Amino acid sequence: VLRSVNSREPSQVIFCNRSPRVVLPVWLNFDGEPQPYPTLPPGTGRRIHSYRGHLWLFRDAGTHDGLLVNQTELFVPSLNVDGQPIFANITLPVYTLKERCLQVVRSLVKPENYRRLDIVRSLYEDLEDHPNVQKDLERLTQE
Amino acid sequence: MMYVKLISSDGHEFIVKREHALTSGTIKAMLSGETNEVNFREIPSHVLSKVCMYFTYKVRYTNSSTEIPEFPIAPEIALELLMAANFLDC
Amino acid sequence: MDVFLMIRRHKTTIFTDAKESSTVFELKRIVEGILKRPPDEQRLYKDDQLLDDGKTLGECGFTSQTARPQAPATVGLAFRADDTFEALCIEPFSSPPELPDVM
Ligand SMILES: COCCOc1cc(-c2scnc2C)ccc1CNC(=O)[C@@H]1C[C@@H](O)CN1C(=O)[C@@H](c1cc(C)no1)C(C)C
Repeated sequence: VLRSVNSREPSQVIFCNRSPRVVLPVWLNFDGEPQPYPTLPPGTGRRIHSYRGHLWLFRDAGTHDGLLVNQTELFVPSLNVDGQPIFANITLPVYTLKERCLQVVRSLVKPENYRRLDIVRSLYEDLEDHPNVQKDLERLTQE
Repeated sequence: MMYVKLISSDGHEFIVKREHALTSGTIKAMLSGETNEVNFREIPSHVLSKVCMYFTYKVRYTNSSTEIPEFPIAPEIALELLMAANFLDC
Repeated sequence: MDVFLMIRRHKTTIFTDAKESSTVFELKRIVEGILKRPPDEQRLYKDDQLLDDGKTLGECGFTSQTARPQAPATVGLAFRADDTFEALCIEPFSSPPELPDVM
């Protein structure tokens, strides 16, 4: 279900990183396969060439934490009105406190030492279940 | 404007907007089970103060188009804050 | 422009927001609605400095850039106990434990 439409209609976009993370843009190809594109440092923007009907998602390039684009999960380039490029505003979501805590703990502890933390077994498994694109694509497919 | 009191394990009393506290489903169940006071025997004030800052941050930046800043978490409180967040479902 | 605050006295911390253009007296009316003490029985502070009722929060140093939702600015509160005001006292939060070796 989640794949780019082969419209062959150019759509010029500005990927605008309004987050403190290094952003990894991901294009869902014609077979639904996630294709990584060059990263964007925090606070930077790039004018990119895409097509109408194409599917994009944005992640933190280092940890694969999910990011929002125009307040939602997926970005679909649309029709350029009067030659104006479409802004793809990439922002941090309002993560849950739990997800934000899991991010901070993952950034301080090597994956080998998650088992040495004095926490309940369910939290060790939550730490090990690192954010991933395939898992989110399956979540978004079921929905 | 309705407010609720969240009391830490060390006796600090945090008065937050009722709408903000209701971010936690666990808190909502403890309020709709004094009458608008919840005691947290396991959550110290260095953790409970940060949970209240999270509620403010969440209510302010949810569905907002003004660039969202990172929610800061000092490494020293990350483990207990993770446990509190897991219990509170927030 | 909204400013995000922690009004603190002893072991009480009120989390609230206010306009940067709103005054110290208007903030005392907010405290009155919560702690049930009139503005004439309250003293508000920014650090050890007593704040004037007619001053806006912005004039007192509470700016949106320094009083954020995720990191609110602290306003000290002292109540009038019979004839005299008590000394400004804010009980500190608990100390976090030592960071584990794995962190
Ligand atoms: C042009 O030189 C190589 C760089 O190409 C690019 C780099 C970036 C990024 S993303 C972050 N930083 C940068 C610079 C973004 C885009 C591009 C080039 N632009 C692209 O690669 C676009 C993006 C996506 O819509 C698929 N695509 C295609 O061209 C695909 C295509 C062709 C037709 C017809 N229909 O689909 C092709 C890969 C099969």
